[PDB]
Amino acid sequence: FRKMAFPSGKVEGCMVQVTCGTTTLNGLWLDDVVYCPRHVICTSEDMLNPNYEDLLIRKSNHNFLVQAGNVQLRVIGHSMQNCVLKLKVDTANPKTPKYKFVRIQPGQTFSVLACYNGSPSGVYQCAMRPNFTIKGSFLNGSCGSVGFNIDYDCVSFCYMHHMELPTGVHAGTDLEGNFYGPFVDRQTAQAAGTDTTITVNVLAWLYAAVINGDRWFLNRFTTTLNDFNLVAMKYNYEPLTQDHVDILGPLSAQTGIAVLDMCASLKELLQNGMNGRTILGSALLEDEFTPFDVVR
Amino acid sequence: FRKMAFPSGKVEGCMVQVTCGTTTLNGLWLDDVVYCPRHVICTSEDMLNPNYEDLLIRKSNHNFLVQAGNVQLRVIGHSMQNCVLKLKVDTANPKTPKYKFVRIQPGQTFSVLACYNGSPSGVYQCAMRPNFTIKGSFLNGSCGSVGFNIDYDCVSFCYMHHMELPTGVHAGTDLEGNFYGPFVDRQTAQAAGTDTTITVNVLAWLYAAVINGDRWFLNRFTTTLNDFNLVAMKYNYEPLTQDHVDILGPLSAQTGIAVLDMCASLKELLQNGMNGRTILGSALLEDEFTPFDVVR
Ligand SMILES: COc1cccc2[nH]c(C(=O)N[C@@H](CC(C)C)C(=O)N[C@@H](C[C@@H]3CCNC3=O)C(=O)COP(=O)(O)O)cc12
Repeated sequence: FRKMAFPSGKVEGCMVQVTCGTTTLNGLWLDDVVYCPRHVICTSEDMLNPNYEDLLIRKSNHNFLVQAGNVQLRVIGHSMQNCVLKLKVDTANPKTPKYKFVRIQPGQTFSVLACYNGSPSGVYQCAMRPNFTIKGSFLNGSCGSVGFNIDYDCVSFCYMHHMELPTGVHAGTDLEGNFYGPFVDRQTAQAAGTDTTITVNVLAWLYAAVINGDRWFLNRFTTTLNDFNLVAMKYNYEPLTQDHVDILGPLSAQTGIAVLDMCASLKELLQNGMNGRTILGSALLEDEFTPFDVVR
Repeated sequence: FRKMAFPSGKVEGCMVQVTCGTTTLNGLWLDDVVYCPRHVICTSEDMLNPNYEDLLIRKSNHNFLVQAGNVQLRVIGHSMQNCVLKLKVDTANPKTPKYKFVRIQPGQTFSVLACYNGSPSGVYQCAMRPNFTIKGSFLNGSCGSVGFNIDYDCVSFCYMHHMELPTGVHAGTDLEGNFYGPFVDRQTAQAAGTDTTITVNVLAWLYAAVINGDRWFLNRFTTTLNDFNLVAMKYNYEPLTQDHVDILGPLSAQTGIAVLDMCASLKELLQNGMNGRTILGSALLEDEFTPFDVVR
């Protein structure tokens, strides 16, 4: 069982480079608009406590340079929406896929196309953590890289990268410029809340282990949603809801293991440990596969 | 630190569907040739003891249905090269990237674009194991899916998927149709030899931990090369050769840690485990990043 990313071709054709002064980062070119982090309009100085409204009002179109490969795109208008800059350009991107902008919830997964200087470098799969950060791999120059899901030819864009927190995790916005998590686009140290484990995803991953012939952690027992949530709190696991249980029904139907029976399995792994044994080749309980991810 | 795949768009534009009789799998359309596994020509029986020369001479060009999306491609010739069938078609692929064919060695990494009926489904990064298998995720119609690296916009095709082994691992060929390892495109009692850890990759990843600000696993010991190998082989680690030591030279000079000093650390890590810690994001010693992967 491998973590898989979506094929990135539809998004690769949308990545451009945006430069404002000496600040450069990635942008998303869809039809005749380029989307990118508003903090591109900042110098290192403004970055400590910028006034974005003021910094933008004194910019004109000629302050933005947009490069799609070896072609300059002429900016003919500019606008801000929340923390995202919108540069209207000369030309419609002829490679624009069918797409929509969506906001995801913690525990959901998506693919990230990591880009540098407007050039796609790699793709990886990740999950939005309960504390709204991303455990990603982003270096300097990665801002404006996007996250996405694909459903039958339609790209659902859900994330644009803005910043790295001191603990090495990552923070960003949706494509309408709304931050995930209690973070602001400023050059300051900001700490994420204590992260927790995505319980419904661990259960999904145990179903995939059963589906793949690993059965040793199964037992005869059941637990209650109430008493599982008690052990959940103790080990910093997200509380399990009746909504989660209904989501795992298709895997409970497919394998004959009721969710609270699987919770009994998970309760014992949390206390007793793995006995040194292994599940899907993992020493830790994996929590970045959703139920949907497993059934596919 | 994430295991990143290469952006897959340049390969997505080459994936097609090949049907001969009742068997369908994936093909790779480059210029005016479609490459696919030769067992596309096998019927239900066939697979136990196929005589590919005799099965192929009975075929006409029109027995091969090739579909690139909704477009049917006209086959105008065919031949067999080792274990891959090469279908000459009417039309050069307009989306053909710069490419080459390479044969890789155990320990090398690459990306796989998993495909079903010629449509890309997911992309993941992996390594050729020392026993010449792949720990992949391949469902029923994934034969003909390919593995690749991308360097300076040139796609190096190194792997084509042919078989699944009873352990759940995968076997295939280079793009000249020669199998990796001792396997055959025949449904016999073949299993992979015992698998081992790629030692030079573990050491690269430890050097990557030092560069990302981790030093907790270092110690004050060194080791001779032979003593290191005598110990590591007791944990099913591949022997470390003088070539592997030379290869880690640049990472040694950068971090200031001599290669045999890192070997002493690895000996201690194998003896002790992690003691509830993680090195990058793993409670496991990771062996699917190369010295080349780490430098970037
Ligand atoms: C006091 O300050 C701090 C203290 C402690 C931790 C801190 N972290 C950040 C931060 O993350 N700052 C944003 C910019 C602000 C305006 C939101 C940033 O730097 N984002 C990067 C990607 C980053 C770079 C490395 N890995 C990434 O993910 C871009 O891509 C654009 O910047 P570049 O033009 O590439 O340098 C500031 C800070």
